[PDB]
Formats: sequence, C-alpha cells, structure tokens
Amino acid sequence: DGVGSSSGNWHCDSTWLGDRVITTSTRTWALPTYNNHLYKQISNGTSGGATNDNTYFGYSTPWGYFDFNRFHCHFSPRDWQRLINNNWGFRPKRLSFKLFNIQV
Amino acid sequence: DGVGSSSGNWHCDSTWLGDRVITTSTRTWALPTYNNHLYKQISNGTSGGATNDNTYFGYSTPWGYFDFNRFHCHFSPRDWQRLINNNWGFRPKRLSFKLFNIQV
Amino acid sequence: DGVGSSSGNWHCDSTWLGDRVITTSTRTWALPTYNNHLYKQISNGTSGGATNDNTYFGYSTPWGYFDFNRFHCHFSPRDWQRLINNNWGFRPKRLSFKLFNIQVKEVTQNEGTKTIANNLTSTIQVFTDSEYQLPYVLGSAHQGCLPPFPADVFMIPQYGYLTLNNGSQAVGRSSFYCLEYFPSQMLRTGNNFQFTYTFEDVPFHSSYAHSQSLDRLMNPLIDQYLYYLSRTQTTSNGRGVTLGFSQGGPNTMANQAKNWLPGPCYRQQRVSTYPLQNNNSNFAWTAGTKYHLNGRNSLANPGIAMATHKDDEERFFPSNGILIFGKQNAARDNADYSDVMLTSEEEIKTTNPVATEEYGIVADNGQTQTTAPQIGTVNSQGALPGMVWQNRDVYLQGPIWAKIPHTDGNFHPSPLMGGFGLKHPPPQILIKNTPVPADPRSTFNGDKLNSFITQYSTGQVSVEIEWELQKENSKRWNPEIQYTSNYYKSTSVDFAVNTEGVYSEPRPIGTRYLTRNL
Repeated sequence: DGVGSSSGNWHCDSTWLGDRVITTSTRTWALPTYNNHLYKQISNGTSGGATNDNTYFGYSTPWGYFDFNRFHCHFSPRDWQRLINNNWGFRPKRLSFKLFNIQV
Repeated sequence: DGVGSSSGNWHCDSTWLGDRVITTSTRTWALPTYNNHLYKQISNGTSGGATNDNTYFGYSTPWGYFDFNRFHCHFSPRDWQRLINNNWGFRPKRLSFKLFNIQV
Repeated sequence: DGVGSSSGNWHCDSTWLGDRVITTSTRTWALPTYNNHLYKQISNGTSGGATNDNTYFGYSTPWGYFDFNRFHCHFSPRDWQRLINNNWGFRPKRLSFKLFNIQVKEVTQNEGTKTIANNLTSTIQVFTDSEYQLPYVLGSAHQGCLPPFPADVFMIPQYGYLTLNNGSQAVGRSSFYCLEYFPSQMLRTGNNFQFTYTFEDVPFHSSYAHSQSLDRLMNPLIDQYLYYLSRTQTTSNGRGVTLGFSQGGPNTMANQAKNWLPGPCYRQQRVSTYPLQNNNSNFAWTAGTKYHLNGRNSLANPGIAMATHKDDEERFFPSNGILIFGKQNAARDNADYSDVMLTSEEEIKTTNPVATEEYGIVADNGQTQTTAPQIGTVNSQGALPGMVWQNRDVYLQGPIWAKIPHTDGNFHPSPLMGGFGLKHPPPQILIKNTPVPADPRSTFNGDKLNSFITQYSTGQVSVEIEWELQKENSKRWNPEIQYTSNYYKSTSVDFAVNTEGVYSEPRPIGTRYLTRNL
C-alpha cells in the first residue's frame, strides 16, 4: 500500500434480511487546522452583558471529531419509510467504522 | 364420527412467511332445493320483446356450486394493504378445500 | 364419545399440601345468542345529555367470554380463613381450564306456547386469545363471574370493546376486530375443550400488617450521637438570636434523624359516615379527586394505596378512595349506606400516609432578618428516594389479576384495585353459538341471510389453580389477631343460604391479620 493504491472502497447500501437491516454510508470530509495547534482557555462571565445563567469556563482544543448521531446519516427517506410502515420497533446492535484514502 | 362429534374446526388466518403468504377462510352456507329436483330447458328469443342480441338457449339444473373467485374472499383489507405496499408481484400456488359439519 | 356419554366429571375440591394449595371449581353456565349474530357499532356523544367525560366509540360483538377473576370463584369462606390466618403471603402458579358436557337447544314460538328441543348437530365454537391480540377486557371489575356459591347457574356475559374516539366519532387510528378471523374449535354435544396456563414470576401478596411504624424504629432507651437545631432564639433576658443544638433521645423522638420516608400521597376529600357531620351540598363529583387525560376528566378510583383513616377517625373514609361492595339484593343506582360494605385499608398506617390528609410541610420562601419563614402544605407527592409503602389489600370478593399495559415505561406496576399485575395474564376465552339458518328462498338472492333458528347452549366449566404459600415464621410471644365467626346466636348462619335459598356474603374479608416487624 503506497501512494498509488487506494486504501478503501465506497460503500453506501442497505440490506433487509428477515428480522434485521444493515445500513452503510460513505462521505467525503475535510479537516482544517484549528486554533493554530493550540489549546486555549475560554470563558464567559457576567462582567459583560452576559446574565448569570449563561456563564461558563472551559477549553477549546486543536482537534476534530466525527458525528454520525443523526438518523438521516444512516437512512434514506425511502429506507426510513420501509422501517416505519412495517415494524413495531427497532434497536441498534453493532457498528463498524473506517477512515481511508487520506490525503494531506 | 357420529352425530355428536364435529367433523371440522374454524380456520380463518393469514400467515406471512418470507417470500410467501397463506390465507385461509371459513364461512357458513345454506343450500336450498332448486327447481323441485328437475332439469329444465330455458330459452329466450326475439318472439317477445327481446332483440336478437340477447337470445339464448340452455338448461337450469337442480345443483349449486361454490365460488371463491374474488380476492376479498381470501384477504382482509389490512392483509391486502400489506400485499400492495410491500411487493412488486404475486401469484397463486396451491389451494385446499374442505366441506364439513353438514346438517340437513 | 357419542351423544350418550358424558365428556367430563364434577370437580370442586381444595387440597392443602405443604407449601401449596390447589383449588378447583365447577359451575353450570348458559350461553344466549347476542345481537342476532351481528357486530354493531356503538357510541355515546355530547349531542345528547352526555357530558364530554362520558363519550365513547366502540363495537359490541356476538360473543361471550368466561370470567373467573374474583377470589370467591376459587375459595370457600372456610378455605379463605385457612389462608389468611396461617400465611404471610401467596401467589398463583398455574391453572387448568375445561369446558364439557355441552348441549345445544332450540326454541320455537307458535302463538303463545313455547317449546324447547335438543338440536344434536349444532355446534358452539371456542378459542383463547393467547397472543394477546384482542382488547383485553378482563380486569375492569365487571359482573358476570362464576358465582361464589357452587350450586348457582350463571349467564355468560357479552363481549365488547372500545377504541379511540373524538366525541361520538371515530378517528383514523380506530381499530375494528372480527373474532371470526381467529382460528377456533367447534364442538358438538359429544366434544370437550381444555387448555393449561403458567403464571409468570410475580411477588407474593403481603398478607400481614406491620407491628412497627416507620417513625418508631429507634431504641427507646438510648440517645443519638447526631445533633439537630433545637433553638433559634434566646429564652433568657430579652428575645435574641442564637443557635442551640441538642441530641435526639427518648423524649424528643419526633426530632431524631431517620433513614426512611413514607410512601407517596395524592390527597382525597373526607366523608363522614354520619351524614349530619358532612357539609350540605352535593360535592361527590365536584370535590372528587380526578385526573385529566386528553381534555377529559376521570375520577381516580380508588387511586394509590393510602390509609383509610388515622387513629380514632374510623367514621371517615376517602370519597373515591376505597373499594365498596354491595350487599345482597342491593339497588343498582342510589343505594343507601346500609346497603353497601366499605373496606378499610387502616392496617397500612404504619407506612403509607392517610388518604385524606397532607403529606407534610415544606419551606415556601427563604428567610431574612426582615422576612419571616413561610411554610407550604404538600397535598400531592411523587416518589422520593427512601420511600417505602404497602400495596392495597385483596379481598375474597375482589379481583385477582390485571393486565399490565404495554408501554415504554411504568412505575411499580401493581394494580390499583389490588391484585397481581401481569405482562401476560391468563388469556381470555371467547365462546359463541354457531348460527343455524332458517329455510331460505328457492330462488337465488345475493343478499346475506338474516333469518335464523333461535338457539342457546348450556354446559359445565371447570377451573383449577395452584397457589404457592409463604409460611409465617415468628417469635412473637403473645397471641395474634385472627379472623373468626361470631359466637352468639343468630337468625341465620353467615355465608349460607337463607329460608328462600339465597346465598349471601355478610361482610368483606381482607387478607391481613398476622403481623411482622417493620
């Protein structure tokens, strides 16, 4: 696996087998540099126009994170229709995650 | 099997298994005597007010017959909904027929 | 098995073996034709004199059902006495059901004379809903049970159900059910039907009272090492501010630190048994304790389990907060107080709050030098960490089980009329006479047949339940309280027939006599 070979393939599909369904999604992402590689103290307080309800103290990092935690990530509108018209219930079982074809 | 034992049970159900569905129906019937046990020549002709298009010649018998040849015989409205929303096609395969608990 | 042989025997017995008891009952029933073999839409709406609270939409079927869900179905008064005096708890285990010796009869009218004949070739049809696919209508405390007294013959009740409504009308989610769309068994006079059922694990009903109260659990002889705030103000000289602190002890027990809390509260309005002490007005509905569901008000009857009254208050009861049984031959509507039998939950004072009183007091405000403390009264209290409570008691006249609704969540799913909550209760049993057409016309017509022979059926039914017992193990020195029969002379015997042959039950009998430490 060098610079001239791809490290993965595009998988977007859904498979309905009996009592289970498997969804798979592929997307393209872009990751910037955040903060200029720095950790930074952040805060908000009542000294400004902020009311006491909105105050906070924390940190922003130079890191990104992945979020797949919405349903439209995993279901097409037609797949969601098959689910809700035919079934009394559903729950998640297991997941797989891949990150591939990286270029800097 | 005498006069005091029933010769069958009531079966109305539908079963959805994979690539097939099985329907079963039970009804209660009544059979009269027709024609006074006679065969009879019947006809219609243009001598009366009948036009030539409506003429016929035939016979009526003293017999009845069973007709299950409509779909609502075999499907409830909810079963018909499951069929037409989820499937691209269907065809019949085999049938069974029973006639039981007769009383004259 | 022909027309000349019986398909079962009469079994009424009880057997006490060790840690279990088995009851078995047999009764004679009669099943009419309902609705003229028709399903019918039924509804009630505000267009008439009905208020919005009473509206409904539903269907009545042409089917009957069996109901054994009261305790007097399975226990004689003497058997119930053996149970409640000797045991700390019991629960159901398994049951058997039989339906046998069926006979179908046809009745025909000619002028004013009535004759009844046997119809030997007719059938009835029976099934159990074991997949819980029908609206479950048991557990609503309806009439039509197997009678408490084994010699009585009973009529089978008609089945029906309700769906969603808006006023007197149906909405899009309303469901219709045909019971002929279920496989069922057909029986002529020589056939019979049976099935068996197993109860799921359920906790024992607690038959006992506590001999301690939740606030008395301390040693009366010893001080606590913890302190409380006993003094905000100086007594000596003038009135001034100070902080005093004391340890809790034998004379201060109301002030001591404790580990636990009484159960939840939903307050009821108070009603005296002596009518002259009640206010003069009709407050039964307007002062009733209610809940509000989809714009529609429902009386909370009986509600959560609370003590009926406190010490020496025995003349008061919560308005809609108790179970009320009628005496024999009592009126349906507007019966007098001497016609009915009021239960009492008084045994649970040691733990649950009293139904007609507040839960407690909380702080309304924060205080300052210029502002005096304000206190609120808590009339409704949900679950708090550290609460303990008892369920409502069960009675010989009362229900046994209820079906737990199928839902995302629930809290302490014990039925509020009392009993055992069940995710999969004993299945309901549907029974119907098969329609027999009258002679039709001799020329074909395509309309459905509306003319039938009039029929009804009778037969025998047996039910057998195995019960598991929890034995009482106690070091109490002094004798217990027991349920007993009155010693003195009387015009008749309690729990027997009178001169006319009528069986009556004099009083309601609860389960809680033996005691246990709290």
